Amino acid sequence: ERIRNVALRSKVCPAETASELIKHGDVVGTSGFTGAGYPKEVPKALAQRMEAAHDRGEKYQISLITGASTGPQLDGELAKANGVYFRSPFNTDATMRNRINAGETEYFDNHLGQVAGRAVQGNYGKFNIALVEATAITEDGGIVPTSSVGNSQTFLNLAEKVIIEVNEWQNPMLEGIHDIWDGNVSGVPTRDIVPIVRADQRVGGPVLRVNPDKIAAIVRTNDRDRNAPFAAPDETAKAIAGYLLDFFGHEVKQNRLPPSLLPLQSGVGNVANAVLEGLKEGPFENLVGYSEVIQDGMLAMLDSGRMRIASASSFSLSPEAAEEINNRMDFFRSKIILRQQDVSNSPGIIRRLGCIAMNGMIEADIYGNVNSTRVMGSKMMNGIGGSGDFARSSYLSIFLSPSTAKGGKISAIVPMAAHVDHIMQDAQIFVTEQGLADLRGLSPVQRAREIISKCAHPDYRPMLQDYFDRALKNSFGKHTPHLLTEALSWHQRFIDTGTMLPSSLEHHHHHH
Amino acid sequence: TERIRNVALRSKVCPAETASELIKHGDVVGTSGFTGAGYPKEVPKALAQRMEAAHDRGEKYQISLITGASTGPQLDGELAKANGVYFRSPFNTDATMRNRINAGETEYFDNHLGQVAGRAVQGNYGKFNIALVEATAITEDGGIVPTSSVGNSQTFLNLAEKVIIEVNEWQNPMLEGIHDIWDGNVSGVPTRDIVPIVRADQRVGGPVLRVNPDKIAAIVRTNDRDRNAPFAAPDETAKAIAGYLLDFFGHEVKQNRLPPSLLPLQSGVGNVANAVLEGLKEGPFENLVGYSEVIQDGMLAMLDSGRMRIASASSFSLSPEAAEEINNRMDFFRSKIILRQQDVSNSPGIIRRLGCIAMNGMIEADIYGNVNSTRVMGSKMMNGIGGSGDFARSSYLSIFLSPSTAKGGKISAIVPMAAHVDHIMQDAQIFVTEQGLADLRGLSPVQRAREIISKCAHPDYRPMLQDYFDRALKNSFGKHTPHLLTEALSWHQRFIDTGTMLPS
Repeated sequence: ERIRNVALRSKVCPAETASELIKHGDVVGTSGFTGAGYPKEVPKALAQRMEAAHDRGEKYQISLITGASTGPQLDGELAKANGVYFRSPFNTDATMRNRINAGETEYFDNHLGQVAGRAVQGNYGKFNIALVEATAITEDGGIVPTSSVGNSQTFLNLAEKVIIEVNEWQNPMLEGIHDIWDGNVSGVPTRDIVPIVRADQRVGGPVLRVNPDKIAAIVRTNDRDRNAPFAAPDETAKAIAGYLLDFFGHEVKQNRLPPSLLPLQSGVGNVANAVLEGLKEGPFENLVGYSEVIQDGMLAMLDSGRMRIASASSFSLSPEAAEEINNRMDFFRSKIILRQQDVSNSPGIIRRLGCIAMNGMIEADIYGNVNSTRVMGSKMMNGIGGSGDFARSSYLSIFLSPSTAKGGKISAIVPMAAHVDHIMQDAQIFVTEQGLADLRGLSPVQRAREIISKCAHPDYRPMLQDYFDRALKNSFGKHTPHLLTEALSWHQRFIDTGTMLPSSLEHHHHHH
Repeated sequence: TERIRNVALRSKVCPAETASELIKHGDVVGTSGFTGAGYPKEVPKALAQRMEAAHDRGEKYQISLITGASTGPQLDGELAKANGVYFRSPFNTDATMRNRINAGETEYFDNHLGQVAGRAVQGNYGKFNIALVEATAITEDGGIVPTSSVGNSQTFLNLAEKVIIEVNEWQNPMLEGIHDIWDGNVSGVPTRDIVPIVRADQRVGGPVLRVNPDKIAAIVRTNDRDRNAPFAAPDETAKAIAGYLLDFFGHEVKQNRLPPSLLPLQSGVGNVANAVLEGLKEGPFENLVGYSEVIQDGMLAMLDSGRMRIASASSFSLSPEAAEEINNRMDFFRSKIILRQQDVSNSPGIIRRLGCIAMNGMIEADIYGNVNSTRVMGSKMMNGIGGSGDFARSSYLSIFLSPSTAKGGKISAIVPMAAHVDHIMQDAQIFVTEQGLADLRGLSPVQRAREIISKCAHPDYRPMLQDYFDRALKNSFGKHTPHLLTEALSWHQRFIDTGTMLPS
C-alpha cells in the first residue's frame, strides 16, 4: 500500500473528478522537472474537459507554473486543448512551444532557482491548486516525491487546495532519496543561511509537508515519465568533449583545478553525454556532481566509483538507464540526493561549492554574449532554465556548441546575438568542434579574436573577421566595435533565404 | 600624531619616485580605490612620469591596473595620459582613461564588482606583482587601516609579491574603526566559507587589512585629496522619478509586500539616487537600512535624522559639503556606518539573504525591458556594469530608474532593441521614468512592452515605439518576443547618422 496514512485514503477519487476542482482562471502549481515527476492523469482529464467547454463557446484556461519541463501528458495535452493562458518557467513540449510562439500562451522563463521565491512574493498571483505526483504518502501524512523535487514544496505551501497523484509506476525505494528542507530559502526576508558546504550534505528530510486539510483529492495512477531516448554522441560532440577534457587536464597540471576537479553541472543531450563519457575514461577521480539533473552517464560513474555523489533536483534518464537505476535503487539511493530546485540552483551554494558550469547555447556573438533561448531573437526554444543560475555563480562558466546549425546554414558564432541571455561577464570558456576559446583576462576585442580564431566554423570565419575588421575602423566607439547597419543582417538573411551564407551574386567584403 | 605606529615599519619609508621603480613593464598592479575614494595618488603620478620618459626613449612601459572600482585623476588620469595601462579592470570613470578605452589603446573588462576578488585569486588577471594600497594609518601590530574605501584591498595584499603602502595624512585618522575586514574565505579556493551575515549592521571581522610585513617593499608618506561627488541638486525630472518610486513603495507596504521599514536598500550614484534619498529622508518609512556599495550625501542626512539606522557599503561618494560634515562628526557617523570588502558588500548570497531592494540607473532599456548600463550605441564604454548585476539579479526587487530622454530629447531611453545588454528581462522588474512607473511582475515579454511603452516612454517617442511593436507583432519571425531585425537597431544608427533619434 502506497497511502500509509489511513485518513487520507478517504480522499481518493478518479482523475476526472479531481480535475473538476480546477477552474477557469486558476493558477496551478505542479510537480515536474526535466520530464520527470509531473502529474499525468489529472492533466489529461482536465484537457478533455477544457476542449469540451471550448467547443461550446465556454472559456477554460489555467496559468501553469511548474518546476521546469514536463511531458506529453501535461504540457502536451493542455497545449493541444489550448488550455493554458500563462506558462512559467520552462517548457520543452513542442505543442506548448507552438502556442507560446503564436502568442496563444503567455510565457516568461524565470531563472529556475528564483521561481519559488517569486511565487511566494506573489508574482504569479494567488495559487489555487497544487498538483503533485507522489511515490507514497507516509504514516504521518508526508508526501514522498517521485523522480524530481522541483518547486513542489513551495506550491504545496502556497496553494488553497492540493491534489496528489500517487503513481505506482514510480519505484517505492525512491523514498529516502530526496532532501526537503523546512528552512527559509525562498520565503520572506531575512532568509535563513543555507548551510550546505558539501555536495552530499543533507539538511532536511525525505518528505514534502502539507496540511492534510488542504488535500482535496488523491488520484491513483500508473504511468511513465517522459524518458527521452539516449542522444548518442556524434563526432561533433566527441570533438567538443575532447577539447574540454584536454582543457580540464591542463588546468589540473597548472594547479588551477584539483585532480578531482570541482562539483560539476551539466545538461542533457549529445554534448553533455560525450563529456560524461570522457570523464568516465579520463584521469580524474573522486568526481562530484552538483547540478540540476542526474543523467545516464552518471549512473556509470556512480557505479564504478569514478563519481562519489550526484546532487540534482531531477532524473533525466533514457529508458535503459531508468531500468538500470530501478533494478538497483537501493545502491543508487545512497549515491544521489534530489533537492528542491531553489537549493540545487541556489547561487549562494553554487558559488560556495565552486561549481564548474557547462551549458549549451543557440548562438554567441563574437564578443561572447550568449543566446540560450530565442531563435532570430523572437522565437522561443525552451527557456533560460538554470543556465543563468549556474553561469553567473560558477567558478568557471563554460558554453559548448556545434559551430554551425541547420546543416551548416546557420553559424553559431554571429556578429551580434539576436537576443542575450548571458552577458560577457558570465561566460569565460567557449568550446565548439573547431576548438576551445579561453577568454579569461580578456577585453571584448581580445575575446573576439579568440572566439573567431578558435570556435568559428571555417565557412564563416572570414565573414566574421570582415565584420570585426570593418567595425574596428568605423564603429561609434572602439571598445566593443559594431556596425549597426549589419549587426543583425545574418539573421535577417536567414529569415529571407534560409541561410547565413552569402550568394556570390552580390558583393561581400570577405570574398575580396 | 604619527600615522605609522609600528616603529619597525618606519624604516621602510621612501620617496614615491623610488617606490615607483619597484613597478616593472608588464606588471599586474592591484590598487585600492572605489567611487573616487581611497586610491593611491603619489606613486601613480611618479610612475606616469617615468613611463612617459621611457616611451620617449623607445622603451615599452605599461602595466595591468586592477582596482576596487573607480579612482581619480592621480591614478587613472595620469596613467592614461602617459599611455601606461595595457589592461584595466573592473570599473573606470576617468575621462582620459575612458578615451584610451574607447580608442582601443587600453584593454578593458568591466567585471561584476563582487566577483573581482575571486577572479583575481583564480589568476584571471595573471600573477599580482604589486599591491598599491592607501592607508590612514599603520597600527602597532602592523595592521593596515584603510581610508575612504575598502574595495578589493585585502585580496590584493594577499596576492601581490610586493606591497607598497601610501600613508595619506589628508585622510581622517578617525576613520580607524569604521571598516570591517573578514578573516574568512569569501573569494578564495573552494569550498568557500559560509558568510554569517544575517543583518546589515552585523560586523564579522576587524578594523585592519592584514599583511605580512616582509612583503612590504615601500611605505610612502602622502598628502593629497580624494575626488568628491558633485553638490548639484536633483532637478524636476529626478524628483518626479523619486515621487513615482516612493508612491510605489507606499503601495507595496499597504499590500503587505514590504515591511513598513522596507528592506535593505541599494542605490547607485547620481541625481536620481540623490532624489530618491532626499525623498526617503522626509518619507513615511522609518528605521531604514542601507546595504549598498556606497555611502552618498543623502544617507548622511538620514543617518543624522534617524530615518535611517545603519548603512553598509564598501566606499564613500560624498560632495565637499557632505565630506566636511562627516569629518566634523566622524565620532557619530562611525557608529552608523560599516565599510566592508566589496566581495562582501556585493555578495549575491548575502544580497538575496537580506532581501535587498536594488535601485540602479541605465543608459537605455528596450521595449521588453532588457537594460543597457554601459555601452552607448552598443560600442562606446561609459563607466561599466559595476555592481548593478550583483544587485539586480540577487535582489528581492530589481528597479531601474532613468530620465526618459537624453541630449535635449534627441535620444530616447526606451528603444526598440538595446544596442548592448547588461541586464536581461529576468533581472528587471520595475522601471521608473519621469513619465511613470512600469510594474512588470508576472508579465510575458509582449505584456512587458505594453507597460514600458505606455508608462515610461517619452510622448515624443511613444508612438514610434508602439508602431515598431505593432508591426513586429505582425511580421516578426516569432511572436514570443517580436522584432523587426531590419529596423531594431535603426534608431541608434539614425543618431549616429543625423545626431538625433527623431525622424526628419
